[PDB]
Amino acid sequence: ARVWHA
Amino acid sequence: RAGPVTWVMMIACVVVFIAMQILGDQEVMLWLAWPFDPTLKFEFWRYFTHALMHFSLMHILFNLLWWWYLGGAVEKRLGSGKLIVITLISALLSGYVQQKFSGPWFGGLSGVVYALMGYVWLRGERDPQSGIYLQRGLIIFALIWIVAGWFDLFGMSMANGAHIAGLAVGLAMAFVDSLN
Ligand SMILES: O=CNCCCCc1ccccc1
Repeated sequence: ARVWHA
Repeated sequence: RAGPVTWVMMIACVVVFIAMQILGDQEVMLWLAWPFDPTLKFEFWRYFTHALMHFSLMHILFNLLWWWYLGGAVEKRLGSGKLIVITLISALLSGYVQQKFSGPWFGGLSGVVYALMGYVWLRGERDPQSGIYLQRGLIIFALIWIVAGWFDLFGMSMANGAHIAGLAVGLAMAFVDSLN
């Protein structure tokens, strides 16, 4: 895997 | 609505997006993510290149959309150099705040986009002579996006730090610009 979306 | 800075950034996100389809997201994170190990401390591109990674069609399309419109706005009316500084500063601070809150595994131009939302808006409220204003349609849509982030109503984890830091920068900058 999980990644944070910017 | 697309000068050289706006154009190179999109191409860059496109080139990076393509590179993530061929090599897979994970391997490109290893080279462009915010430093996730002491060893990487001095690979300096990483303090900016997280802004170039998008993890899905939706991610890159929405980010590039906003970017093209507001960033391309800032470019033609205020000058390429101004968009450059906005982008360097927001990309840096959003990255920093994001990583402090959720670790280094994040990416996207949206930190930059939120700085553009905040800059194009506040600059027009205090200095409408600038020619720079966030049309009310976009004020609303920008509000919605923001709220979407804070309360997390899409499928993927939002970079909430990158968003808040992003917006802060753009305000401060338009504030400093509207002084006279
Ligand atoms: O992109 C960076 N931060 C959050 C913006 C959300 C972008 C998005 C919108 C809709 C579907 C997927 C991603």
